[PDB]
Amino acid sequence: SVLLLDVTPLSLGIETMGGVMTTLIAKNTTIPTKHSQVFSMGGAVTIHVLQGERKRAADNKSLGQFNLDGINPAPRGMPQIEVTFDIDADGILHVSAKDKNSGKEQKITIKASSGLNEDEIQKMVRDAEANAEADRKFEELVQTRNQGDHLLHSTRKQVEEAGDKLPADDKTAIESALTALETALKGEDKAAIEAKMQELAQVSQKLMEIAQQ
Repeated sequence: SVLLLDVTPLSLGIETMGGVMTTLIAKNTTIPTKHSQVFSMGGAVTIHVLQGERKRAADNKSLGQFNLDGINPAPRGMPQIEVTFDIDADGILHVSAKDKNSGKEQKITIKASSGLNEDEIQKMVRDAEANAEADRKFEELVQTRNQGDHLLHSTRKQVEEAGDKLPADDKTAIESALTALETALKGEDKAAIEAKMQELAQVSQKLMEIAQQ
């Protein structure tokens, strides 16, 4: 037999740190559907809803945005922002974000008029194909930078919490390694960032022990 199915024409997701589009609902997903993912917080909780197949947020269609105000980082630095995308039978997309630490929640109903039209959808698919390698390289460097940035700031935090408990020779080694990582993060060499991350870890075993205590 033959039939008409209702599926999403393009991936749907949110902007994440570094200007990346992170997908919540894959392209060509059957509706109604419902997907959620928990995110770590990195400053202001802004939920910027995106439609498209590109890895750069700026290259996708903005469907709307909202803030989740007055949120404090969860204990032990655990991921706390639960984002839910729900598409009903009528094809209406609803996006919500909840702070699992306070219970604070905000939601938006996306307007159909915010989405790309048929011709724009075809162009989007073509543009994603034509720039697949560049998009991958972009995302991979952002991912690596976000990892290294997190290690950089986390380690600096542990150094302060350790205080005089951290021996002078360890402190000197860690400080030098932090500077090397910071420098690598400003560059575009992913392997160099990974190397400097590992070198910092290697001089952090006493730091790890103190934090564990």
